[PDB]
Amino acid sequence: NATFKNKEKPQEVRKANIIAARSVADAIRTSLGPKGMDKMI
Amino acid sequence: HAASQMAKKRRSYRNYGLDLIRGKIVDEIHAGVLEPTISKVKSLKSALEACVAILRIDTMITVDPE
Ligand SMILES: Nc1ncnc2c1ncn2[C@@H]1O[C@H](COP(=O)(O)OP(=O)(O)O)[C@@H](O)[C@H]1O
Repeated sequence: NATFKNKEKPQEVRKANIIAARSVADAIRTSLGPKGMDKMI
Repeated sequence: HAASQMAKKRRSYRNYGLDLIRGKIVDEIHAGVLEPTISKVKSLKSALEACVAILRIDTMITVDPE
């Protein structure tokens, strides 16, 4: 078709946030449950 | 010991330690090699308390200092 373009695109900022954010709940995943292991900081 | 704990019966004789000065197995209770129970009882219960808190370590995040 031929209608509204969205010249703008910081679409990427969202996926970027999600990925740079999901990487957090990653380091954690390992410590869930009676088989979860502790972290040493 | 592996044997002694076979009727542990005959004349059970653990307390058999090492006599490194000579290089042979002797009865340490006789020989005079005594150590308080309270030591090897805490020396053990303790050393594991460490090993475990470390056995659980799977990721070591080291923050940058100042
Ligand atoms: N006996 C068990 N068998 C299977 N799951 C269990 C058992 N006991 C507790 N869990 C699970 O351990 C999960 C995660 O606990 P934990 O790692 O301590 O994180 P949190 O408790 O903070 O969610 C709990 O959501 C629970 O479902």
